[PDB]
Amino acid sequence: MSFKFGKNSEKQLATVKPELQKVARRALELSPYDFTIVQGIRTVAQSAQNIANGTSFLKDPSKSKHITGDAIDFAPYINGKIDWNDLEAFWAVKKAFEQAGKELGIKLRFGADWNASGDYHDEIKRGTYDGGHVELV
Ligand SMILES: [Ca+2]
Ligand SMILES: [Zn+2]
Repeated sequence: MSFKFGKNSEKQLATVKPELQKVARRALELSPYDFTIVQGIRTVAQSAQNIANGTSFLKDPSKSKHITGDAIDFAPYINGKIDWNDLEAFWAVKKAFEQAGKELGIKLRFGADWNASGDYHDEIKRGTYDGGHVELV
């Protein structure tokens, strides 16, 4: 008796090899509100074609770029459709992720609060939540 992400949306988080796939899916299993992933991490199929030379521009960076395999941009979905009006609805969906890592035992962090994101009250008007970017520990 739980929601689920679309075929194109689920494939985004389902393409991740990290534990993120857990907090992502498990979220809907431990979250009051509904939500779906839109942006997903890339793979060699994207990095290789991009450069194609052993990427000699890096040595051991962080998970900043989605090419690292850790990162997902979701959005607050309501009534089976994206919702940018229900502000509070985003609150319950925010902890939805950090709430999963608790039972999973893993740690993860996402960006979508004035704390650093700069804002999370009117940013939704952008149509992309100007955030909702999570990342596994
Ligand atoms: Ca933030
Ligand atoms: Zn992003």
